[PDB]
Amino acid sequence: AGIAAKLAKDREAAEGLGSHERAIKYLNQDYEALRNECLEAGTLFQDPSFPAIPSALGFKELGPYSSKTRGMRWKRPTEICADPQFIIGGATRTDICQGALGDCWLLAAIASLTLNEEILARVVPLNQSFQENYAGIFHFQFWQYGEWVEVVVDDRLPTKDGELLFVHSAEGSEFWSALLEKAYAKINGCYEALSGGATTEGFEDFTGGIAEWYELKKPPPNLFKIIQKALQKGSLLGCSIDKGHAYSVTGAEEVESNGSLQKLIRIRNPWGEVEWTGRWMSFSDFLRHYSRLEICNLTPDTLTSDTYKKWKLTKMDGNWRRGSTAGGCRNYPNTFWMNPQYLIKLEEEDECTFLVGLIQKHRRRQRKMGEDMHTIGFGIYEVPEETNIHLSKNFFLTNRARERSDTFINLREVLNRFKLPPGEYILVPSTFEPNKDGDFCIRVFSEKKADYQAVDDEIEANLEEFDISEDDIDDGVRRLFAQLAGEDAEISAFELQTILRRVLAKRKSDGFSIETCKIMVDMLDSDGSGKLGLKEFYILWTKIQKYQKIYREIDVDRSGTMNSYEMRKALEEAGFKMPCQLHQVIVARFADDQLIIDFDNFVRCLVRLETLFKIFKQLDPENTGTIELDLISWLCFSVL
Amino acid sequence: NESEEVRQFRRLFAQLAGDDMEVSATELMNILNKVVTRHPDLKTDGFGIDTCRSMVAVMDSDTTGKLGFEEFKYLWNNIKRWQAIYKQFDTDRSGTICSSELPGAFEAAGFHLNEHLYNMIIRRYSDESGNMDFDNFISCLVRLDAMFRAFKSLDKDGTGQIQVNIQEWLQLTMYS
Repeated sequence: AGIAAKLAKDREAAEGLGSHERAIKYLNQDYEALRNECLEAGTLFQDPSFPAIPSALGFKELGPYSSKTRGMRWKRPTEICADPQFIIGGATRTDICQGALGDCWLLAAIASLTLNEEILARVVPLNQSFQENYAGIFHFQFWQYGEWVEVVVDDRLPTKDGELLFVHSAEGSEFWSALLEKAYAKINGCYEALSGGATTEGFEDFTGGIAEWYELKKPPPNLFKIIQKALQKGSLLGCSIDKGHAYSVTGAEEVESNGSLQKLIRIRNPWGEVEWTGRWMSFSDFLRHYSRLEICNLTPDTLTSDTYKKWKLTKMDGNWRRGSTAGGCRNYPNTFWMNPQYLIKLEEEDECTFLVGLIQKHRRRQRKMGEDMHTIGFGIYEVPEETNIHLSKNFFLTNRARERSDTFINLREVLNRFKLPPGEYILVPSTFEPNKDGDFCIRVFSEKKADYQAVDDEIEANLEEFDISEDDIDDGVRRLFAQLAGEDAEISAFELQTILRRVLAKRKSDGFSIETCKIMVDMLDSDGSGKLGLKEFYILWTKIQKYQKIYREIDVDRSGTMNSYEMRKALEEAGFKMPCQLHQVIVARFADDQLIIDFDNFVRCLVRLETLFKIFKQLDPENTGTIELDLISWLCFSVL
Repeated sequence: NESEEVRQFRRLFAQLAGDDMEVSATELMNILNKVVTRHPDLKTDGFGIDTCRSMVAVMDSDTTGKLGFEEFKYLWNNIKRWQAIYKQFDTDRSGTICSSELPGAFEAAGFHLNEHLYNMIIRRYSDESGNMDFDNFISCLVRLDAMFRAFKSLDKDGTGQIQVNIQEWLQLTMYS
């Protein structure tokens, strides 16, 4: 684990890793590998990760012991069919269905895929079969919070009386279905977790596009001049009703009878048959259908065609660490400007409009789809006349908004539809209340080219570099030096500790821990001794002097405790500027469980930072931006 | 299939973070100071709130100041791999270690042990006279071990040489 990891995945994700081409390998499992390492063994795969035990099924509900799952037959296609196919051609209908236990949002979600064979090429790696290289293992690619993960699973499916309890085909033979579903259950950690999930969700997972949805009950004015644009783009549209059948909106042209202009809706059914009383639809459908969902798509989906208008796109990542980057909500102006900040600059306009969504990454907590979600939301602000500057409390205490997301939901992903005058707009993703530990991704589907960046600082440290040469002592201080040490008349970490502590009686607080001293020293001991003379000790004393002015200039009490949110400010006073990530490491490595940084740590930090800096600065005498090191040398700096 | 001591600890977790299964440095500290501040044949006042803090940041890949229960195990285990060495080299029961036996416990923890590096250790965790208590001894290895890994991670191929940009640096270095 450790930063090292979250940090080496960056160089890797920056290369390819995650994109379709190079999608991640869930639980570090290799298809080719395992497959190959299963044929040569003469065996059939056996997912040690997602065994065919009860726990894969569920916990409480489809949970063990429970009857819902009691007495079960994990049989593979072969063991129950004859010449099972993985996927054969592209029918005009689906034939798909759920067993007892199965849910039902899979039926719609899967269906669509079926009837757009290239969308299905993204999820199911059409290149598997029960005859050519069969080892009882298949794989699939799923999109997750911004990047593609690859899941390997064995074909043991849960039956009971030769009947498949979850997702399957009416007419046997094909199984890509039941498997892509076993897969998805795995990545989500179990079957029972699919129990709920939004058609709108699992579908983004299956494609990577963005799912916007509407209540036909009370729809928008431009409800129409959109679907057209929708299909027009390549997006997919569905529609359900309080009957319990999921349809598809395959298109709709406003055919004009030159006297009436009777626009129509070309609804379609995945399962084939169609029948009714009305017309296509008399658009009297709004009075007939209850729900509508259009899923605009990530442009590399249709790797060809040149049919359908292709969206534009840019996505970024961000986090909210409690007591530091977790403001969230205009309402809390005491933190809000502390959230992450990103720049979106619209060039030319329509003939701009953009889709913006804030989906929120998984969190240990959550065990079922839909459950345990945070209340995210987001505001966007108008740029007066300007990046390298993380917007301050002032900027928001000022400008009131300029269209803020239409509410904070208690759900994964949040999108809104915008259209704006080709200016630079800023947006502040965040949670409802403040202090909410969690991560996220912000995507953006536009119409024409968009430059998505981030409003934040850069590592910037420039302290006062004094060059007093064993002088500039004012003597009053000089005099008051040697008499503190003794013989050699130098100081030591521990000497410095008592010496220093013995220097207080103004205001919790209790001088500094040795560790601090230990590093106070470390930031100055050049000769490699382990002690300090007048010059450095001077710098220290004075540096301290400065430091201390700030803790106090802010701990406007007698607490000897300052709110973590202060620290950002603070660091600025001490001449340190850093992007969101560090402050987190700074509060994570330095605050309290209550989110208070005592004075000692406050300085243990300021000091240490300066040291590590200098060491870095010093070692990069040319300013290339990188400081190469071998193990040994690394291990030395490493230990503090 | 985990030992009984882990089970009781496991139980101690859910009772804190619940399903979130996480502990904070502080939390980790007592959770640790009550299992080692037990059996007398080993002396110490307990892990200081800084030692735990590195234990936590060193195992933290999401920068939240929390220790996952699985990541906990890893550490705890290593802690035990060393709650030995030390206990074996501190016979004085004074709760420290021989200045010239220090180089003895660190080879009993399997390390390259270089001159320069040594000092570093000595100047950072030992007492005025040159002695290291249980706390700092163990606290050292976590952190040490961490860097041996952080380096192994940053170096995918094997050019026995990692390379970092400043942010990468301040991170590795600052979160420990």
